[PDB]
Order: sequence, then C-alpha cells, then structure tokens
Amino acid sequence: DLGKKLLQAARAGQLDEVRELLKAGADVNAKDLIGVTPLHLAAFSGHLEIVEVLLKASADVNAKDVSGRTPLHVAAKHGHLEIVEVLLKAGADVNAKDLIGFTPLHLAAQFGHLEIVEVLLKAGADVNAQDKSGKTPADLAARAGHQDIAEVLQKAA
Repeated sequence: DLGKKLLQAARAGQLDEVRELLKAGADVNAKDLIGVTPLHLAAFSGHLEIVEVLLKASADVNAKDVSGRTPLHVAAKHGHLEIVEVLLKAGADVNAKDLIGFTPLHLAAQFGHLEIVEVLLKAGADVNAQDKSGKTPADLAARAGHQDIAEVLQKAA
C-alpha cells in the first residue's frame, strides 16, 4: 500500500521518503478513513518542504476531509504562515467552508494568528463570512480574547 506509506511519511516529515514514494507511484491524494490526504497531514505537522513536493506532484490543494476542512484550513488553524502562502500560490480556495461554516480566516482569527489573518486578507478572504451560527471571524477573535485581530477585521469590514 503505497498510499498508506505516503500518509505516514507525510505525517512524520520524511522528505526523502515522500519523494521516493511519489516516484514509486503512490497516490498523491491517498485518503485515510477521516479523508485526510498527505497534503492535510503535512500542513498539520508544519512540514513546508513536503507540502511543496506534494503540490508539485499535483496534489489536489482543495481536497476536503470528512469535516469539510481543506489543507488551507489546517495550516491557518495551526499557525504555519509559510504553508498558508504556498497553498494560496497553488490555488487554495481562501473562502472554502467546512461543515460548521468556518473559513480559513475564521480559524486564523479564532486561534490568534495575526500574521496569517493579514495574509488571508491580502488573498481576498471574506471578512463578512458567517459560520453556521452566524458568527464572523471578528466575532471569533473577540470571543477568544484576540482584540488586536478583531480590530484589524472590523477595520477591514
């Protein structure tokens, strides 16, 4: 199972092994049971070089796991600014919504990643996007105590 070994290499941050498995024929979009792909796992663990290798191998940058999250959601939630930037350059959907209505901007605002908030805004993120409870990214920032981010977002409204 090359797909499973690729999921493990991507999660573990094994750059050489990811390249060899891709050359051997591993499905770049292999999925585990919750539907996460090697791109999701590399974004999760902050492995920038693996993300770039996966993108060059035509990984689907907007693949959604069963929660509806894309790799951009993952990278934005976990603070990985360089990965957010490379995903955006590859065509990641800055306004993709998961099953609770969160965009990547919701997650960057909720988890207090101001630099990522600024990058997403430069990429056209919708500041007025509402989740399924009606809440905007600025609402989430305020709720989590990140007043500087809420001010930036309310300024951009």
